[PDB]
Amino acid sequence: GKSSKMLQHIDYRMRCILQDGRIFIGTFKAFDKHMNLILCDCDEFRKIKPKNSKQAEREEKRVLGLVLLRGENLVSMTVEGPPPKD
Amino acid sequence: KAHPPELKKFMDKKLSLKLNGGRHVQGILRGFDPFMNLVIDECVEMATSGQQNNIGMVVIRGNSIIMLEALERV
Amino acid sequence: TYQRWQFTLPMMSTLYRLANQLLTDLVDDNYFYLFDLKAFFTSKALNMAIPGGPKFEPLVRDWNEFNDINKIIIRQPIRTEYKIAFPYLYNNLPHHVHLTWYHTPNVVFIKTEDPDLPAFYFDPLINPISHRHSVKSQEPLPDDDEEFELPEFVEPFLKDTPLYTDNTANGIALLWAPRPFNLRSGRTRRALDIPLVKNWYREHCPAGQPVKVRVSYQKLLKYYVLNALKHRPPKAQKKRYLFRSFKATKFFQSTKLDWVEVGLQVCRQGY
Amino acid sequence: IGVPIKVLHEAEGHIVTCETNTGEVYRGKLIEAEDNMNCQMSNITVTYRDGRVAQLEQVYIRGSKIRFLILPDMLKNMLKS
Amino acid sequence: TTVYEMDFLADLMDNSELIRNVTLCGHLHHGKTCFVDCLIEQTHPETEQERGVGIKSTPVTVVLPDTKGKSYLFNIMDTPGHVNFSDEVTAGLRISDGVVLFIDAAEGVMLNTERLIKHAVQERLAVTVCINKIDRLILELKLPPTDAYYKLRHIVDEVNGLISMYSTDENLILSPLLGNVCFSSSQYSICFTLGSFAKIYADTFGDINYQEFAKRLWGDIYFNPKTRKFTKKAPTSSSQRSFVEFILEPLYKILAQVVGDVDTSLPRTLDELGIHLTKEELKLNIRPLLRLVCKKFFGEFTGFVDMCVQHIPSPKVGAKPKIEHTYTGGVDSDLGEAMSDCDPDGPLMCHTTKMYSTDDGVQFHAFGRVLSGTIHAGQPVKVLGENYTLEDEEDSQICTVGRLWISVARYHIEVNRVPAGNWVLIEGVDQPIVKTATITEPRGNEEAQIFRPLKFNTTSVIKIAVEPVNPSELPKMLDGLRKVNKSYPSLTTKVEESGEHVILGT
Amino acid sequence: QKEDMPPEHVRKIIRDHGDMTNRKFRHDKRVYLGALKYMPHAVLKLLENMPMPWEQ
Amino acid sequence: MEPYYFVEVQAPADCVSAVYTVLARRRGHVTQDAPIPGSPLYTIKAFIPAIDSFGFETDLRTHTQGQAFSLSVFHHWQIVPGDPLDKSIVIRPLEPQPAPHLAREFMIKTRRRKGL
RNA sequence: GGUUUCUCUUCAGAUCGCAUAAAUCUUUCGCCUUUUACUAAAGAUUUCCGUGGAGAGGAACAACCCCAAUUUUUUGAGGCCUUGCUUUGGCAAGGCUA
Ligand SMILES: Nc1nc2c(ncn2[C@@H]2O[C@H](COP(=O)(O)OP(=O)(O)OP(=O)(O)O)[C@@H](O)[C@H]2O)c(=O)[nH]1
Ligand SMILES: [Mg+2]
Ligand SMILES: [Mg+2]
Repeated sequence: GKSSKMLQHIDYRMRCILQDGRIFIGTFKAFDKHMNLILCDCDEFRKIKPKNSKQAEREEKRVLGLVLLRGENLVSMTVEGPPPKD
Repeated sequence: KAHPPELKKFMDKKLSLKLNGGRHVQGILRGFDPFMNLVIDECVEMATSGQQNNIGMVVIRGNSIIMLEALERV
Repeated sequence: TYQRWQFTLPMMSTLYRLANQLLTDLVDDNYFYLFDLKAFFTSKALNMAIPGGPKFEPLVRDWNEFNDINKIIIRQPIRTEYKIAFPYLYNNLPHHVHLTWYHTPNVVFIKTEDPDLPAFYFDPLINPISHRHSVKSQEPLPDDDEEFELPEFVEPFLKDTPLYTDNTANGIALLWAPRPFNLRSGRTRRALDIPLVKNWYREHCPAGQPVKVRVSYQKLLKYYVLNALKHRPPKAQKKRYLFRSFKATKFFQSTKLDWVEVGLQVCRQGY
Repeated sequence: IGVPIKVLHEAEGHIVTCETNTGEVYRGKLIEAEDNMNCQMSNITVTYRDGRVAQLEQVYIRGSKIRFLILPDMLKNMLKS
Repeated sequence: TTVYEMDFLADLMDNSELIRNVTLCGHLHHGKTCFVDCLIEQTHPETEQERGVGIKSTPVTVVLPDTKGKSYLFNIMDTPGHVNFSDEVTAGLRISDGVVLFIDAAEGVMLNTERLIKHAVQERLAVTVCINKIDRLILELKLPPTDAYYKLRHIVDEVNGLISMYSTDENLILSPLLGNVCFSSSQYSICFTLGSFAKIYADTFGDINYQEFAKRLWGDIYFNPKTRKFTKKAPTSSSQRSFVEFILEPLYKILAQVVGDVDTSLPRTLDELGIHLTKEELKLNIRPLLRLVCKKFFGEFTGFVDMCVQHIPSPKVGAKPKIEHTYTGGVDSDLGEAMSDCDPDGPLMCHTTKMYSTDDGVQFHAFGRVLSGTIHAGQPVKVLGENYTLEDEEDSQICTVGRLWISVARYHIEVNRVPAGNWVLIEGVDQPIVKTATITEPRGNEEAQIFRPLKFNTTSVIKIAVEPVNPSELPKMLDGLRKVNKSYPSLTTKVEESGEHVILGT
Repeated sequence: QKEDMPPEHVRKIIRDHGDMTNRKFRHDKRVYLGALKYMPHAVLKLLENMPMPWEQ
Repeated sequence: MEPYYFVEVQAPADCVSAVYTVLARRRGHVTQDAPIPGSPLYTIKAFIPAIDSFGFETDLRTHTQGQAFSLSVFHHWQIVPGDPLDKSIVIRPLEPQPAPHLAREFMIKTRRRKGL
């Protein structure tokens, strides 16, 4: 009925954990009926997700940029970023 | 709907293909299915240790078809 | 307040058929080839006359070495049609010359004789194709027995809709219809603004008329041309409103009368 | 019809990198990727998750076994959605 | 009296197999400019005019997605169709790779279409055909769909016979079946090939494969529904060919319903065809209506993009068959190879065969395709004219590059750089050159040659003498004659000893 | 708003005034005269509303 | 040798006669006249001296009410009828000459124009 | 929350209003005794007959059932160990299962 489940925070930054576990934080490019997701200006986290980590906060971080993933490897989503003004 | 596997380009040729579970073989791709399950003749399997088992023609598990690559040039 | 009409095509087709005798029976522009505006503008600017066209006063009013007649090759005499068709090649001192040219593709529309034959229907006047050529070709035609079949829902995209109805030949005939009759909506005009005979005098080669009416034809073309030329834009604006200022006063009343009664009133008051 | 599948279809002619279900990363100029993401491409350079290398003049990539697809930044500039 | 997009354009530019350069040719009025324009709109919603005839050709570059969504770069030389101006056709041809004939349905083949076909065969280009204005069979001729098919097939087989006249090996004959042919009507937004029609069919209906479908339509194939299988004749039923029953009949009925029944039955026919139209758009006159209905139904132009993708060589393949005929060395040791590469590299070779003048002043713009290399503004370049032979460097002036432009029809896109494979408008190499010229790097040597100056289809035999009224004014007249020589490819000028400045035209 | 009168109001007014020679009116005289300046407008409005031969 | 022009006139069934008359006045030699199958129009092909083709199209369109419309292109040279070297031809200065002597006239005029 | 109609207020013709009038002025031309009334070309400006733009008030009338063996809600990828590398954690391999 509402149908905005993705396009509401679409264009926003969000961290999505994959069914493998990588926490990809990027600007949402589109949602999908299958969970076909795209993220622009993309980072991925493997070692830790920083929430005020004094020793380290940005590590085990891979640059993806344009990161296009399907729905099979979709695990969970959370809001992490405000949309870039570009 | 009912898309066809685009393997006529790899068709009539030989390829080295990994199927799931560490499985690796090489054989002449002679066909496929709409589920991508391909019967490719001259299957010679090279186990992870190096064992060489030429079994003849067999089908390739489509659900478990990990990745095939052509053994020659286009 | 009677602006903005909207009609259906049965209406418009009947209207067309009733107005059929006041109208022009041509479908394209190739008739007015050297008889259109830019042709008459160029003719005027060069002070030369077209056989059936108007004449005007000349727009404005020494030795030469080209003109030596011993050097000329005269095969066919250069006429005013040529000098007007190609005003930059057959003309010295062309000032304010508009460039006529048109080859507008010949529109070939055949009217339906009787309402019986189908809308789409081959005709005698159309030339019979009877196409013949060399060994036609062959192709990557997919012979069956490989396999193929239409997933049996699909049909020709429209099937119960027939090829035509009792509105088709008319709907098409209104596609080439002079100005008012090829619309379906528009604004309402004043009765003074509708020149019902304009397209009679805009026509070309009348061939067998008393000199009286030939001269009248070309005087009317001259008027029409000058009108087209002298169009100064509305250029300015104010809208003072007279009968409203009158009716908003205690001294004028209002009513409804018969046109003849108002006419007799007006003659008595002028007297 | 998928917007990501559409971006992938566009990805032909540009560089494409594929992380597989096993975790290998392959890079090459993408030729033709179907709706089912079966990426039949050429000149793939694939590094395995342990550090081993491999390369092929051609390659095929099954769809349901794709882990990720990263393209060159040519795309970052369809925004109407 | 395109900030976000030019970047992406440049991406396809550098790509060098996402692009195709084509020449639109055909007879007088047969639709080229209206096609090009309606298409310019389909991308950007953002003397020739007064005569109503196209005299000089126009370059247009656009990005169009094809039937798969892949965006492409398109370079279009839209050329006059008047027999007298084929010189601009030959310019666009030498700088282009393949050629779209436009042929009018209700006309077919005529003089310039025939001659241009002969010309593109003897210039070794690819030949793809758009049969245009097919509505003039429906709305104007009113031919029963069968006989419309007859005349269509006749046009196609005759253009075939003509290519047989001039190309010895029939690698390619023409049939819609291959992606060789669009059917169109540029005015109403109708442009489709069997591929595109079958694609809409399936994409709305069930899950049929469109390619097998596409391959069944043209050519005397029937369809008995009980079989659900397409078979050369075995209805003695007297049934229509599949082409009729599956493309001509529904399109015929679309028109018939629109021009006929706009008030009565058209809303339900739009129901069926899945096209929703607002009330205001139901309140249109019939020709705007027609184009709206057909454009909502038919999508943009996909038949064109498919034809051009499938049968155009694409400069990367491109250059090698080209530089043989073009170049005077052709392919030997240095430059034939360097070019046939097509790589952005080294030699920086270019061939400019057009001078598009700047309406204001004396300066012009040279225009041509860069074959090898990559050119940036402010570079110094060395031009060679047709007189320049290997050991004739006098003809080799040198200058810089003022600015670079890409052309929307009458829009300038100034730019920083251009790679090989692309057309370009150069500002500042104008003055040293006459009709045809070719360009290499400035003062850096490899060595240069020239592609053969243009051969023309026509011989200019009409002779016109010119002389100013006040003999005082001879130098200004001579500057005028230079300028017109720069603008016109085949114009010949001479000075007859007896005092005449003489112009030779067609 | 301004509401319209019955036709006999004006018909009677004009019939009464007849031709302004009776002394009863004799101030209308000068207003009657002043309305001359607008008489070419009344004629134009009359003639452009002519009744069109398919009507009675 | 003079050039010849290849003229192709698409025109209705009516004005074929007028095309004939105009070509006869301009030294025509009509080659062929055939219908355009699929439309009620005829195609006429003819040859015509380039000297005579001046205004030919305009006169055609004029006489046929814009029904006719013809294009023309250089096709092949042909031997002008006359003897180019004959002092026994005397060319009146302004009027067009009959067939036997167009060659004398053209060569004289071209030499008096440039070659002297 | 809609159209239509009336009244009131304000803003604009760049090809228009798919129609086309008159006056004034400037320069030529023609009529001819003089001035008005006129001629026919170019040019400029005005007036008139209609139209478009924006808003306010009022008015009237409508109306509050079945499915998942390649891409996500059936997926049988299950376990253990030996070796190694690691500061331990942890991580790489093979083997055995039932
Ligand atoms: N019947 C019909 N007429 C069309 C169609 N498209 C264009 N036309 C008309 O055909 C005429 C041709 O005009 P252009 O589009 O400029 O044709 P063109 O070939 O580019 O003109 P040139 O370049 O000078 O040869 C136009 O006036 C259009 O009105 C069409 O689809 N159907
Ligand atoms: Mg054109
Ligand atoms: Mg006096």
